[PDB]
Amino acid sequence: DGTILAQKLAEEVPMDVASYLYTGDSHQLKRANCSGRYELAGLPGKWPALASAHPSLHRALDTLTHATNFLNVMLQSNKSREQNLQDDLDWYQALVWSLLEGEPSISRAAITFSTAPQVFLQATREESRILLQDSHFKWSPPYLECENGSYKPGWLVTLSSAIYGLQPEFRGVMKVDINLQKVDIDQCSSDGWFSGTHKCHLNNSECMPIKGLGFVLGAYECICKAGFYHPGVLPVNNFRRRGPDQHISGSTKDVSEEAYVCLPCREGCPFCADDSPCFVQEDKYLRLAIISFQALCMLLDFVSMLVVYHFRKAKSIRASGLILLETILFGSLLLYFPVVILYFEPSTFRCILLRWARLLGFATVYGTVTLKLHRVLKVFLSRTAQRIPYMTGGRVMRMLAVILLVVFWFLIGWTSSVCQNLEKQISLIGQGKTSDHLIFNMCLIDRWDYMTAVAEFLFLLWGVYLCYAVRTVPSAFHEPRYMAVAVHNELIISAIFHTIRFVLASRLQSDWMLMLYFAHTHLTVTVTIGLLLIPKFSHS
Amino acid sequence: DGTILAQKLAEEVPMDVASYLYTGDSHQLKRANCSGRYELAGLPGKWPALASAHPSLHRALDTLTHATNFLNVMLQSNKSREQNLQDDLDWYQALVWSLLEGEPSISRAAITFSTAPQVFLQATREESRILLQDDKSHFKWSPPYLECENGSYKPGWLVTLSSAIYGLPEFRGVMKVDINLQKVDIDQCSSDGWFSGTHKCHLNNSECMPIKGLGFVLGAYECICKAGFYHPGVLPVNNFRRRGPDQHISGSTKDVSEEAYVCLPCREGCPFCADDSPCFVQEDKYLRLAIISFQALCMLLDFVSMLVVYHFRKAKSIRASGLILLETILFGSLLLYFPVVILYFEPSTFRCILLRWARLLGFATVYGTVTLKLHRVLKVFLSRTAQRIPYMTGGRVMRMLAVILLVVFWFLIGWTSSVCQNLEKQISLIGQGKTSDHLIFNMCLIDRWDYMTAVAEFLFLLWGVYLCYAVRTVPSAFHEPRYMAVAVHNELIISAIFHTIRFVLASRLQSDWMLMLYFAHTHLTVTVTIGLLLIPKFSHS
Ligand SMILES: CCCCCCCC/C=C/CCCCCCCC(=O)OC[C@H](COP(=O)(O)OCCN)OC(=O)CCCCCCC/C=C/CCCCCCCC
Ligand SMILES: CC(C)CCC[C@@H](C)[C@@H]1CC[C@H]2[C@@H]3CC=C4C[C@@H](O)CC[C@]4(C)[C@H]3CC[C@@]21C
Ligand SMILES: CC(C)CCC[C@@H](C)[C@H]1CC[C@H]2[C@@H]3CC=C4C[C@@H](O)CC[C@]4(C)[C@H]3CC[C@]12C
Ligand SMILES: CC(C)CCC[C@@H](C)[C@H]1CC[C@H]2[C@@H]3CC=C4C[C@@H](O)CC[C@]4(C)[C@H]3CC[C@]12C
Ligand SMILES: CC(C)CCC[C@@H](C)[C@H]1CC[C@H]2[C@@H]3CC=C4C[C@@H](O)CC[C@]4(C)[C@H]3CC[C@]12C
Ligand SMILES: CC(C)CCC[C@@H](C)[C@H]1CC[C@H]2[C@@H]3CC=C4C[C@@H](O)CC[C@]4(C)[C@H]3CC[C@]12C
Ligand SMILES: CC(C)CCC[C@@H](C)[C@H]1CC[C@H]2[C@@H]3CC=C4C[C@@H](O)CC[C@]4(C)[C@H]3CC[C@]12C
Ligand SMILES: CC(C)CCC[C@@H](C)[C@H]1CC[C@H]2[C@@H]3CC=C4C[C@@H](O)CC[C@]4(C)[C@H]3CC[C@]12C
Ligand SMILES: CC(C)CCC[C@@H](C)[C@H]1CC[C@H]2[C@@H]3CC=C4C[C@@H](O)CC[C@]4(C)[C@H]3CC[C@]12C
Ligand SMILES: CC(C)CCC[C@@H](C)[C@H]1CC[C@H]2[C@@H]3CC=C4C[C@@H](O)CC[C@]4(C)[C@H]3CC[C@]12C
Ligand SMILES: CC(C)CCC[C@@H](C)[C@H]1CC[C@H]2[C@@H]3CC=C4C[C@@H](O)CC[C@]4(C)[C@H]3CC[C@]12C
Ligand SMILES: CC(C)CCC[C@@H](C)[C@H]1CC[C@H]2[C@@H]3CC=C4C[C@@H](O)CC[C@]4(C)[C@H]3CC[C@]12C
Ligand SMILES: CC(C)CCC[C@@H](C)[C@H]1CC[C@H]2[C@@H]3CC=C4C[C@@H](O)CC[C@]4(C)[C@H]3CC[C@]12C
Ligand SMILES: CC(C)CCC[C@@H](C)[C@H]1CC[C@H]2[C@@H]3CC=C4C[C@@H](O)CC[C@]4(C)[C@H]3CC[C@]12C
Ligand SMILES: CC(C)CCC[C@@H](C)[C@H]1CC[C@H]2[C@@H]3CC=C4C[C@@H](O)CC[C@]4(C)[C@H]3CC[C@]12C
Ligand SMILES: CC(C)CCC[C@@H](C)[C@H]1CC[C@H]2[C@@H]3CC=C4C[C@@H](O)CC[C@]4(C)[C@H]3CC[C@]12C
Ligand SMILES: CC(C)CCC[C@@H](C)[C@H]1CC[C@H]2[C@@H]3CC=C4C[C@@H](O)CC[C@]4(C)[C@H]3CC[C@]12C
Ligand SMILES: CC(C)CCC[C@@H](C)[C@H]1CC[C@H]2[C@H]3CC=C4C[C@@H](O)CC[C@]4(C)[C@H]3CC[C@]12C
Ligand SMILES: CC(C)CCC[C@@H](C)[C@H]1CC[C@H]2[C@H]3CC=C4C[C@@H](O)CC[C@]4(C)[C@H]3CC[C@]12C
Repeated sequence: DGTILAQKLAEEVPMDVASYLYTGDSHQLKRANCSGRYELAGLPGKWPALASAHPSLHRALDTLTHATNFLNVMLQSNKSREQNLQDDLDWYQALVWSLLEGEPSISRAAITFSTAPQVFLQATREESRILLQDSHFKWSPPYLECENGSYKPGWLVTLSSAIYGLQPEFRGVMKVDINLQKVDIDQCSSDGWFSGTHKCHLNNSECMPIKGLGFVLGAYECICKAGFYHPGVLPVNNFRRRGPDQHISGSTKDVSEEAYVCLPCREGCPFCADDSPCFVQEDKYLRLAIISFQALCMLLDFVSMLVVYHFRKAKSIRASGLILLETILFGSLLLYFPVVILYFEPSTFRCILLRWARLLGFATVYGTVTLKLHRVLKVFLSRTAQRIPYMTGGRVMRMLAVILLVVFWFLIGWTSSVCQNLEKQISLIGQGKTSDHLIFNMCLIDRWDYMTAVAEFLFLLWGVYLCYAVRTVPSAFHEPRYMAVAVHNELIISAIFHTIRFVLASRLQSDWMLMLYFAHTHLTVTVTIGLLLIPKFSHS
Repeated sequence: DGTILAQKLAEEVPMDVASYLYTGDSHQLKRANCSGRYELAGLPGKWPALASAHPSLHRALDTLTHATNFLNVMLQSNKSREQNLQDDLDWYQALVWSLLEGEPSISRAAITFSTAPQVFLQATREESRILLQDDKSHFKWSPPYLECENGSYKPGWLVTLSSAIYGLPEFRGVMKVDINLQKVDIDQCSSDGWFSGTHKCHLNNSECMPIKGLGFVLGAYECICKAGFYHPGVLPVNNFRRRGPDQHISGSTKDVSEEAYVCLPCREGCPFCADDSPCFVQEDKYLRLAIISFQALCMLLDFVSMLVVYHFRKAKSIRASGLILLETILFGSLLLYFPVVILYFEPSTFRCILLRWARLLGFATVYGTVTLKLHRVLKVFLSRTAQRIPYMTGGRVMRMLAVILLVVFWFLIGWTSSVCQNLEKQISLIGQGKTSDHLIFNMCLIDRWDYMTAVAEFLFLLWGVYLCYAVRTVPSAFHEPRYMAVAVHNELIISAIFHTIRFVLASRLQSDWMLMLYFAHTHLTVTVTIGLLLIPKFSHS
């Protein structure tokens, strides 16, 4: 409301808004009336003595105070004839002369002393003569000399006092014309004189709510109407920075007197450009040819669960067993959620579940392959001695529950110990640095990933020794020959992947960490269920 | 040097020091030729430029200067000679009346007007009657003035602001204005502004600030210096020094009030005040040694028992139990006797980590082969019922413990490397807590993995409990699997009770009550375990 009142008053007084914008103005054109009786004056009503426009105003009021006090003293003096003789009238000239020779900026001052006017006046400071014509420190609005045309003066005020006489009041006043030209024109904020507390072009109405900490003022807000002087305060035009966000500085359009959008240069970073900087564009033509192929090989794996169920009466599946063949086949679905979870975005619950699907999908697929490969050695070796008929799931799914109890215990402890530092430090989401000064959101390794990448390497060495003990064991379907490739293959292309994933942990873009999780799970997982399932229906 | 200057001049101007600290000393003050003539206030400056003595000092000067400028007009006025008429004199009287009424603070103000002295003096503010009795410029200054007469009287200090009149060779006169400062505070006595500007603060600052870091000896008033003028709302904060925990704390020990000294006290290890006791828990060394003198005796007996068992290696009782399998239990139990020797020692960062390497490696060694020995007898009994006999002594049971040991080592290596990686962010190991009496003692904290490595023991001992249940009718000649039955349940119960007591009452137990717990727990489960698997071997053949 305060800003718009000045806008209306600009056209409420013609040919004066140019005088506000340019302090010269009258130097170029001068043909008008005695304009400028009062414009905005004191937007908060009026300032008695406040707003501290320099110390000139206060000291002028003070000198007027203890200069009219002088006449207020020679009021109750007895036997005061006051003949107004030649010497007596020269008494009154001295005070008016002294009223000018103690202040930096001051203009004509006059006294009525109506007993017969006996009005005395003087000219401006340091150059004034004498000319005779023929309450409680009231104030006056800005002014401009009415004489003829407009001239330079610059809205001089007419602060005046009153004189009371004894016998009512004297019908006399004391005029002081303060020169207000070379005076700082407020600061367009921080409530003072004629620019009251907002009084500019949209500090916060356009650029502040969206752009936190706008700082549109600096030292002079929206630099406003002005017109008095150009002091050393350095009017800060378009000082709003506010860092980034929707509203930046405003160096796009709407600049000079008419100044408004200041809304641009906002994309992810404290910069000013298009969406070239950080938050690199995620290619959508490559992320839709992977998740759509990761879910076509996932539903082609759930369909294969029904097929073996329908073929459970065959001579090739009865030997392996229906319960030890779908434990492998169901645990390979948990190995297909390195990519569906890494695709969306890094998060806290979305990065804890990454470790719950890799450690439980490994103890189920490769934790029972080495158990039915351990059976083959122990059955032949001990039946060469004769007895101990071994059994199917119930003595091998009972030895697997122990493996799934040590790994299920670690996950509970690790999850509980990782959702505790969140009150102090969150390491589940980090940031990276590229060559071209670009940053992406990833998951940070917490030194519990180099040790669960050795437990997978030490557990697969037990399946390597068993592949040598069954090297000369006759078999009907050569199954121990396909369970030996699937262990020597998982062992090799999983140590290489972890080494690449650990060394190049911060130099891999988020779009390049799903072309490595997609070439891993399709060279170790898809060739494991392609070796344990294909030589069961055909090629018997 | 500045602080000492006040005490040095205290004797240079006697009878006035009591008038400084006690502004009311004037009324008894009776005689003396006069009173104060001068104070050496030149240490900060000749007189304070931009003085902090209100705006009264800077605004009372305006009344005199703008009256001198009024008088600085007719010095050159034509025909302004006259003969000092009665009307001319009344205007000058009006001048001085205006000067007196221009400021409440301004006292008697006088003008000379030497042509005939024509010197005028009036009474004080708000009550003033006129009285008539018979170079350098630019507003010179004067030192504080004490009215002479007899004694010192109430008004006290009066600054005599003076100027000069240059009439057309000067005028041989001065403008006299006296300002009263009995309502003016003496700066702060520690900023830079009146008699004690950043000085005259005896027995403070360097006394308690370098050793007592962040001394804050001021607060809001350091060393209330002169007084004598007034006691405004500044509220002189004498002895306001706190300094937090420094070698010199506050200073409320001795040498209080005026004569100040001895500000050094209440400092040992803690931000408290009194003696060393409040932040030092009791440490009964006669009890803390009565535990090690007993707990270290059991270690020597355990080690001697190893040689004793080795000597009787051909005994019928030990041949049927396994010499290689019996030494491992003793060695593991020896390794379970280091949660107390490490605890007794004050909690370091190397020692508070080794406390978990000895408990975990000593549990999987003692209660990791009792269960295997109990399992092998069940396997032998089941197999021998119908046709082959398939287990043997150390070598088939001894190398089945290697898997458990490997898992334990893997977990220990994983945890050790993950706890000495957070030290860059948080030690999270050496914490502290109170005993409900604001007496704190350092100890170790819980890493939240200790909660998990206490159900693992509980879940592992359930296998041994089931094995104990399975074997209850097998013929045993030496009752070997009957003594191991009690040794599993006893530990399973007391270890769980001790663990839950330690976890619940974790931050409310003193250091000496933690030793009494770690020592009582290790003698009801560990000493009894080797009291059942060892004693019925040499005796009761
Ligand atoms: C809190 C402290 C308490 C200590 C408790 C720790 C318990 C940890 C281990 C739990 C029990 C694990 C199995 C132990 C039971 C008995 C061992 C055993 O006999 O297995 C030997 C078994 C064959 O036995 P046989 O009698 O010949 O065959 C009979 C078949 N009918 O052979 C093996 O299992 C060899 C084991 C090597 C496997 C590879 C392990 C390599 C290291 C991995 C460490 C990882 C630990 C877990 C971390 C998981 C991280 C996700
Ligand atoms: C999901 C988690 C919490 C529960 C796991 C507990 C149960 C389901 C575990 C996991 C797999 C289970 C086995 C799966 C299949 C069989 C074959 C059946 O002929 C007898 C029971 C038996 C041998 C189960 C015994 C219990 C078992 C070992
Ligand atoms: C992932 C971890 C925690 C648990 C693993 C779950 C496993 C053990 C469960 C999940 C689904 C289960 C299968 C569900 C249905 C059938 C058909 C039935 O005629 C034989 C058992 C069989 C084939 C189950 C075997 C065990 C099984 C594969
Ligand atoms: C793949 C299947 C078998 C996984 C089994 C479900 C697991 C992953 C679920 C069960 C309970 C879950 C947790 C429950 C609560 C929290 C606290 C929250 O502030 C962060 C996530 C976190 C820590 C969850 C992580 C995922 C979680 C551990
Ligand atoms: C995945 C985790 C949480 C489950 C762990 C629990 C497993 C190991 C438990 C639950 C129920 C248990 C079975 C319950 C009953 C019997 C019959 C008896 O002959 C003892 C062994 C046997 C066959 C147990 C073997 C272990 C067992 C399968
Ligand atoms: C297969 C599923 C059902 C079993 C998994 C159960 C485990 C993962 C659950 C059971 C209770 C859970 C805890 C319950 C409460 C809290 C407090 C919270 O501030 C942080 C997570 C934490 C510490 C949870 C961590 C995960 C947790 C330990
Ligand atoms: C061989 C199989 C068991 C895989 C085991 C994983 C090993 C090789 C991994 C786990 C943690 C890895 C290290 C993690 C971080 C760094 C710092 C980097 O500036 C150089 C490589 C180096 C030093 C890695 C080397 C490879 C490493 C030691
Ligand atoms: C890191 C150091 C201390 C451990 C080195 C040996 C560790 C890694 C263990 C883990 C599993 C172990 C293998 C697991 C299984 C067997 C079965 C047995 O038929 C002979 C030993 C053999 C073939 C092991 C030899 C070494 C081995 C790989
Ligand atoms: C391209 C590679 C790196 C991806 C992984 C596939 C590897 C592990 C698989 C795919 C096909 C497999 C081969 C298929 C058939 C045979 C014939 C058999 O008598 C010996 C093993 C051998 C020779 C296999 C070795 C392993 C093998 C080469
Ligand atoms: C798609 C990417 C991940 C590669 C996957 C290739 C897999 C599915 C293919 C490539 C070569 C294939 C093998 C080639 C030869 C034979 C012999 C024949 O008796 C059928 C099974 C077997 C053993 C095949 C199993 C499946 C196999 C391993
Ligand atoms: C791995 C750590 C924590 C514990 C393992 C220590 C065990 C396995 C070692 C330590 C000292 C060893 C004993 C030292 C000396 C002898 C005497 C010899 O005539 C028979 C073997 C026997 C009795 C050893 C058996 C194994 C033993 C008990
Ligand atoms: C020395 C310490 C620090 C390392 C860990 C100790 C382990 C690895 C050692 C200590 C005693 C060793 C056993 C001592 C003797 C035998 C008998 C026979 O069956 C060969 C292996 C076997 C069973 C050893 C296996 C490894 C073993 C268990
Ligand atoms: C064999 C089983 C029990 C565990 C083996 C652990 C030993 C051999 C090795 C394997 C991987 C290794 C870690 C790999 C990477 C790092 C990060 C480096 O900045 C400090 C050392 C540290 C933390 C290594 C410590 C030693 C370590 C844990
Ligand atoms: C039984 C043997 C194999 C285990 C020996 C333990 C060794 C390998 C482990 C235990 C504690 C470990 C240290 C723990 C903490 C740190 C600080 C880290 O900033 C650098 C690595 C460093 C210095 C680790 C180095 C490896 C370390 C010394
Ligand atoms: C309060 C706490 C400490 C009680 C201690 C438990 C004691 C009293 C209990 C727990 C398990 C018990 C044993 C369990 C099984 C057997 C086998 C049986 O054929 C004779 C008794 C015997 C040997 C029991 C003796 C008493 C026993 C040792
Ligand atoms: C019997 C076995 C489980 C012994 C180990 C006890 C573990 C598993 C559990 C059982 C009950 C648990 C306590 C139950 C309640 C509380 C109060 C809470 O404000 C802090 C944790 C604390 C103190 C728990 C700490 C862990 C605790 C002691
Ligand atoms: C010192 C405190 C903790 C008390 C514990 C002392 C232990 C060592 C004592 C208390 C009771 C004792 C048992 C009491 C009776 C017998 C029966 C005897 O035929 C063989 C020894 C045996 C089995 C003792 C072994 C040692 C024993 C367990
Ligand atoms: C990772 C790169 C090198 C490709 C992976 C190829 C590896 C894993 C494959 C290719 C050929 C494979 C076979 C080579 C030799 C034999 C002997 C044969 O009687 C059974 C299969 C077995 C034991 C395979 C082991 C794994 C093997 C070496
Ligand atoms: C940390 C310690 C245990 C490391 C010692 C390394 C070597 C000596 C140990 C560690 C693990 C051990 C075992 C690995 C695998 C098996 C198969 C198991 O059915 C009987 C013991 C046996 C045959 C052990 C052989 C020796 C072994 C490889």
